[PDB]
Amino acid sequence: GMLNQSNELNAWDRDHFFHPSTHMGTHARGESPTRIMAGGEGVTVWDNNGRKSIDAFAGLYCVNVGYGRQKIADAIATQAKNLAYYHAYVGHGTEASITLAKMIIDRAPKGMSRVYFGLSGSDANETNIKLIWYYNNVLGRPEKKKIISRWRGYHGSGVMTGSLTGLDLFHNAFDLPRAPVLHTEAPYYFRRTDRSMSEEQFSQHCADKLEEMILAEGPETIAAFIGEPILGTGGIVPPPAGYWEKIQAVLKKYDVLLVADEVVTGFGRLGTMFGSDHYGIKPDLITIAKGLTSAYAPLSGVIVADRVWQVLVQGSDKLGSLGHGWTYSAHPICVAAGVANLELIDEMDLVTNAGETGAYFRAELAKAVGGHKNVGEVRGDGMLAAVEFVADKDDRVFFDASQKIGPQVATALAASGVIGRAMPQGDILGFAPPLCLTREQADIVVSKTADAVKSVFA
Amino acid sequence: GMLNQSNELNAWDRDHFFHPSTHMGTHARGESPTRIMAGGEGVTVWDNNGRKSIDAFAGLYCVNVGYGRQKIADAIATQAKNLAYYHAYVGHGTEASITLAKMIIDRAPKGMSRVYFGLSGSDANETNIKLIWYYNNVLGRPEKKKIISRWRGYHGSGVMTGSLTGLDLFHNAFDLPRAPVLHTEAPYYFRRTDRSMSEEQFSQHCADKLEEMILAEGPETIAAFIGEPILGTGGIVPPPAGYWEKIQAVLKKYDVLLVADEVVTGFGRLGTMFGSDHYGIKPDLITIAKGLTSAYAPLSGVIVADRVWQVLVQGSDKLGSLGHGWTYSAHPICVAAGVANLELIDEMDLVTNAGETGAYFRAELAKAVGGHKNVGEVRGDGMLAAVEFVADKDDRVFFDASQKIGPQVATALAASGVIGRAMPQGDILGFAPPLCLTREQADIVVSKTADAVKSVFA
Repeated sequence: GMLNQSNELNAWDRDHFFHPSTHMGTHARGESPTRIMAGGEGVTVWDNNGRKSIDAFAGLYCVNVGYGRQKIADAIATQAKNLAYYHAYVGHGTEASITLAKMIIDRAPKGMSRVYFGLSGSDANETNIKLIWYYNNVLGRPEKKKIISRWRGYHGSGVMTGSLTGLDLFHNAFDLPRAPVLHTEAPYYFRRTDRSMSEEQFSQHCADKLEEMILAEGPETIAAFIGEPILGTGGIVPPPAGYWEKIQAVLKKYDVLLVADEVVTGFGRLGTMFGSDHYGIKPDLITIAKGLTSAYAPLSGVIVADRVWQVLVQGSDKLGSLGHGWTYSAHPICVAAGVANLELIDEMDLVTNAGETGAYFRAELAKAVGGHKNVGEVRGDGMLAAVEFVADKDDRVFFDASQKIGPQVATALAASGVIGRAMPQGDILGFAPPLCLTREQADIVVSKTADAVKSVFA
Repeated sequence: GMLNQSNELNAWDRDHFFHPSTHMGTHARGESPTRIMAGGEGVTVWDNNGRKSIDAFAGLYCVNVGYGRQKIADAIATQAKNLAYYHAYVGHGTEASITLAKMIIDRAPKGMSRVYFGLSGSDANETNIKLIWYYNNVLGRPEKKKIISRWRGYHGSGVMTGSLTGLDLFHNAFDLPRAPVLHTEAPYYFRRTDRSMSEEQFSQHCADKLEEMILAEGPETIAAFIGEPILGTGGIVPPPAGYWEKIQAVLKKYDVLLVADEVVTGFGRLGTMFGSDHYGIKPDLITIAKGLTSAYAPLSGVIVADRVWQVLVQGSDKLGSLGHGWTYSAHPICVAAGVANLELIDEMDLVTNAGETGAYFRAELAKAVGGHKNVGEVRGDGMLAAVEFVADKDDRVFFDASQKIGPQVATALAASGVIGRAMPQGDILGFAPPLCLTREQADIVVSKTADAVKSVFA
């Protein structure tokens, strides 16, 4: 390469590195390509050959302030030098973790009061499950334990959290989903069975199907419902009109807890600080990760509504100290990154930019490719957008999955210097740019996307 | 305090910080104390009041090179500046992650070939479960899925990983353990039912009970057995003579995979680089975390034996790209810390020191308190030690748990400037000092421990 130190990186990578979300065989045998990333600034990343790309996916919906922000790197460095680690067990902490909990609560919807820290969105949803079950056992409701998720939801990659996930990739050959997880309708207007339904009618159909599930299972057995405000990995799918209002009316009716999974939406991505506030969701638990630190250091959170919190306190008074902890819960360099990141989001006015430049980006994408014969839909909200491809628009005929149309378009786009993502379980090109994206950078992404679409379909 | 910036830290902590392994109510209401940690060097830590302590528990068995090692802090800082984050999905990586995978394999038992990175020991055991089930589905053995753990084992704090854990604190009110986890005998000679058994006879009894379980359940249904080489959180309990030899003979007989959970033992703690090598364990999967980075940044690993790996590759050739990933898998600042840490372990000759000064420490502790009327046992191996208290030694009468004798001794010790841990589910004072501990520092820990024992029991 140009920037590598070792001359052995390909051999070591292929011989010893078991990558997430990679084909083990093609990688090991040298059949699939690899990319060793070296640097970045703003919206630009580069590899160890020095090849540059505009990263219109911000890593994985996570490098929200953009790359190379030395304020956050310096915050990490300072904490790493002073005290990289001590535990947060039995009332131990650092100034950074205590300060961050306060900052998160200030930004969260009113009525939120406590934050429990982890390392990944998956562990935060794991914590949620334990809390939901603990809460119901404390209340003397041992049967109230089932958790309703949704098809195409993404909630993590563990055993229980992969069960919550509603995408087959995270289930097949892993013996998931496991009880007591259930899945209701995908909140996905474009793929509705009855095309005569308006958005609000489809939202009511989803609410009605949730109600039927709750009643069939026994409401006394349903503990919680989990949803992303807008689907991330399940296709960059904003909720249809009326959805959150109607779903919440059903949940309230049967005393079902609401978990808003804000791993993608937390801290500004939609042009509002929280996605729950953006869509009028009043949750009991909020999952956070990714944009909490702009991925500068790993960190997750569970934000707990005060009414749930008070029950947890009653539980501790009967049962004692909580049987839940991660060694690296509240890890000092990670919470330090979170403090710096949240200040930087405000200083750079990125919540405003995400909404305003996000709207511009989405409008421009619609103009550029929405008219194409093989573009079924351009959709999104804030700084999230997707282009979904179809074989026939009038009759909504999808391409056979074997054709890999989504991947073809993402590959063409990448070759032209722009990173977007071919989403799973469809032909969908997704975008989640850093929240600092300028209009001029948006224009480049849109132009190259039109070139990539034209190329694949001509 | 002396070192705090904000004058609001107590209020914020109690009002907003949901700590791991803490009583929610006492913490919230201001009834239990808190400690805000500020700094450290070597074996000494201090809080934001400037109060110093010798940390004879190295955080949580994890600050292995000791505190304030600027080599590792600088490595983190450099990576954070250059590229704090990019994903490792679809064959993406960094020089740091690729280099670390190679370094881990070099140090691991021969026959190990791949490493999958995570953030916590709990997520590494989660990955293990998914791999075990995937492996058996690929082999056409859909019924071969049960996982045998052990009472008093510690394997993490999730739903599935808390199920693997064999300590009640991680089960009660959380509806654990869940199928298909089973628990066999605690590998705990001091508490054997039949006191006439020698260590080797007790080891054979444990092997026989494992065999009976396997046969009762149906060997065709048992996928794996998981164990720490020496129990950490379950009481600092070395395996009895013959244990690992006899257990492995049973597992081999029924084609059961062996997972060595080395979250505590990995990277030198026993005076050997791996605990598996220390006790003659030949595992199929190795869990690592804690000492992998000396906790300077969060990081976990699953080390995969090449024979298991080859089956996984056959699976990818049939099923495609792996449906498993954490956003922060192979997080660049975390793998950078791991590279620096492993070099520092060698440079400071800490594997040697852990064995040699660990043996000295343990001998000195035995001389100082082993003769006390209320000390049932002083035990340990390498740089791990424990003192277990009893009400009557001859008749092995334990104190009532309500008396909190273990906590009393740990509290007295702390008041004298030394941090050890009152272990769960017993009266046991545990030690896991940094691997750089000197003989002179050992002497201080031993002396203060004798003072603390004498004080509680007089």
